[PDB]
Formats: sequence, structure tokens, C-alpha cells
Amino acid sequence: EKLDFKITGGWIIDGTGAPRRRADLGVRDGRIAAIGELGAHPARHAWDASGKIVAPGFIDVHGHDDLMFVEKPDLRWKTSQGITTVVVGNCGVSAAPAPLPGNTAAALALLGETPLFADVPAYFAALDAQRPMINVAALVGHANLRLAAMRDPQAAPTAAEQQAMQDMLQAALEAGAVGFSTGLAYQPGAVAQAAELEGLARVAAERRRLHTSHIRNEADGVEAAVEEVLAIGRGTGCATVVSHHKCMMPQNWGRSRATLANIDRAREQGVEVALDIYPYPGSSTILIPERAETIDDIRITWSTPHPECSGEYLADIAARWGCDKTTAARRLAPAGAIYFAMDEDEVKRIFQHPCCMVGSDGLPNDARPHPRLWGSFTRVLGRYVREARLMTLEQAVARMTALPARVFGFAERGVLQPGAWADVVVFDPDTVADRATWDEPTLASVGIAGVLVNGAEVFPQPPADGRPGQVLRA
Ligand SMILES: [Zn+2]
Repeated sequence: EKLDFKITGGWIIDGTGAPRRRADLGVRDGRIAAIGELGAHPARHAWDASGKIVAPGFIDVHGHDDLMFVEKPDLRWKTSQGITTVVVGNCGVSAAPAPLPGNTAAALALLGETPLFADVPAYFAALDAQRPMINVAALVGHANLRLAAMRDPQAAPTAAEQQAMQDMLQAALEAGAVGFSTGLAYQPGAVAQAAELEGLARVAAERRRLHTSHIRNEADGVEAAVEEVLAIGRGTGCATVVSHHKCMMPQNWGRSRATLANIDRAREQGVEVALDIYPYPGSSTILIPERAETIDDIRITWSTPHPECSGEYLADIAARWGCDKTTAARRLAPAGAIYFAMDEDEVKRIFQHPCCMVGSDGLPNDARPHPRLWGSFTRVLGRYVREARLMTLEQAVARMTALPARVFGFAERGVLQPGAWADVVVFDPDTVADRATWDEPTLASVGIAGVLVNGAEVFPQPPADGRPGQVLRA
């Protein structure tokens, strides 16, 4: 039977960690139909991967693209760096459920302006009707749960409200969500205590779903923050993921030796724990005035009242206005910024941890976004692998494909084997690299030759009509 697609002459890195091998890949009906010698096998479409690596499409485990499938459907920032699947709904904020009227959170800005969906069924229904460019898996945000269940999201939950959040989570999981996420460093999630988080974790654990977490603090209290989420995992048995693990500010550089040691103690005990990072020593999120005098070079990524300030340093803005930085930060609100506060050598060491995946944490609606939006995966392949030799290409690809599939429960994805979905990326190992910079954060990567999502090409030429992405219902 004729193949729908075939990629020949290249070297296959299947995601299992096994050594790259010279073989061709055949696709039919959206799945990998065969692997081996296909030179003379007829196919509707064919790519010459000579001198290239053929690997499973990359899985971005830390996306905030929840509302982009409707707002900016091209998702070019993902496809251009080899991403074929994204896990959205991170750091406590998700597309659904919708908050109670009048309930809001600054962190919701990490998603966009599109009105949130009533519930996961509605969100997934919207995605089925308007298929995404790439595959989409979704987490339900703890912030959403609180904002949807509590008349006063700043208080302690009543027994009924706690049960309401658990029931909302249960419904989301039954609908296909892969778990729930927390944003303990943000309001209103920060108000939550152990009992509240454990309750949700029990619901997730019972269904073998995840608890991903943007921990309480990633600076002076980073060790306590990691211990807090590990305690929840050890007590409930809920699989856990520590989002964009890092140590902010010089006095905290190196503390990942302690946090990773704690993570290791937890996984040795049987708790499923993983983590992820983006390959940059600067973070990016909402502008926090309390950091005005603790971190230098705070650079604005967006500002509703002062859009002219995107790309500018808080200190320069303050000096120009004749006020202090904290005051300037308050006048810029609501806004976002980049915080250059990590040690690149530490980011690299964290990535080397056996359970570390890659999460771009791109913020698609920012006027002047952090470059991780467009160059995370290719920066790992070019800077961390080819340049720094932190691990082999085979090992790195595994971190971007098979490991995420294992952690998030994606059957028939993340590996190049017959029968699995044909999410594939073809790239030149010697040239693959990010081009997005701090000044020009939207420059596309180089070295990515082609990308297939469920057997259909999305890069370099995206589909004219319906897109090939699927909602990955757990
Ligand atoms: Zn986060």
C-alpha cells in the first residue's frame, strides 16, 4: 500500500537513547508505517534527509499557549523550533475553567485577552472544531480552580469550596486533562495551604494524573519551595513535575545541588518526580514591584499603560520620570519583564539531571518577549549539546520526546517506532540552533528542515486548510 510520506537518507534518533542509525521512515494514515529501507517504496510525499537527523517531534512540556490556538493559530514559534506537541495550562493558569465574575489574577496575563472557557469540555470542543497546528495536552490551573470556586479567592477555602475545586478538577481529568498545575508564587494560589493542595493531589493521583508546579519561591526560599511540593507528592503518591527549575539571585546560585538531591530522595522512594528548564539565565513573567530594588536590569516585555516602554530597563524609565524604581514599576502596571538573575552554569547542571525535560515557557502575547518563545529547543541542541557537549544528541532528543511522553502519559508519541503517531522533526545536527535574541526575540531557528504532525507537514509549509494537531485527551 502506498505510503503517504517517506523521509529517506537520514539518520534516525528514535528517542529511546539508542545510537543514531541509518534508516528511512515511512508514514501512512498519520502513523509511522515502517522503518528501514524505503528508497524504492512509492509515497505521495517524500523528503531527502541526507545529512540530517530524523527524530520524534519535540514535546514542549511548559507552554502558556492555551488561548493561541484561537488567537494566533499559526503557532510558528513552535513549529519553527521542531515542536509537535505542547502541554498548556501551566503555573496555575489555564484556558478553563472560567473565573467567577469579578475574580481575576495578574498571572492570567500569561495567557492572553481571549475570554476563558467555561470548562475543559468546552475548551476541548473548541479545539476539536478548530484543530490546532500542533498536538495539545492540557493541565487545569489551580488559580482557575480557586477563582472559579471561591467568592473570595484570597481566603481559606471552606470544606464545600475545597470539595468544589476537587470536583472541578475531577471533571477536568475525566474530560482528558493531564493533571493540574500550581503557581504558588502568584495570587491567588499562594494563599493555599498543604491540605488544599493535597486534596487536589489525591484526586490527580487516584487517576494517575500530574501535579506540575511553579513553586512558591525560586530565590531565597527555593529549597523550602521544592520540599513543599515533594511533601505533597510523598504523602499522596501524585506524580510531580517541578516547572522551570532555577535558582534566582547570586546568593542562591548553586542551591540546585540541594533541591536536586531532595528530588532524588523522593524518586528513590518511588514518587514519580520530573522537572524542566528553558536554556536561559533570565526568567520572564509579570512585573513585580517588590523586585525593583533586588534585581538589576529588569527589562520590560510589555506594559498596558506604557506600551512605549517595552524593551526598556526599569532603572532607565525611573530615571527619566524622576521617581524611584518601585514607583515606576507601579505606574507601568499591568506589565511584564525579564529578570536576569540565574547562573547559566547552574541552568546547564539542572538540565543534566536525568529527569529534566525542556519547557520553553514562551509568552506569545508579549510585545517584546523573552527569546525562549522562539529558540528554546534549538538552543538546547545547538548551545547545550553541540557547543557545550552536556550530553549526546541521542540523550538530548530523549529528554525532548520519550521522557515527556513517559511523564505525561502520551501513548504512541515521543518515539519513532512503527505504530506510533507520525510527529517528526528533521534537522541538521551541525547547524541546528536558535536565532532569537534578547533584542530580536522572534527570529526563527536555523537547521530545522521539516516537521510533521500526525503525518502532515506543518513546517516549512503549513497546511492550507484544516490543521493536523490533535487534542491529547488523557
Ligand atoms: Zn511559571
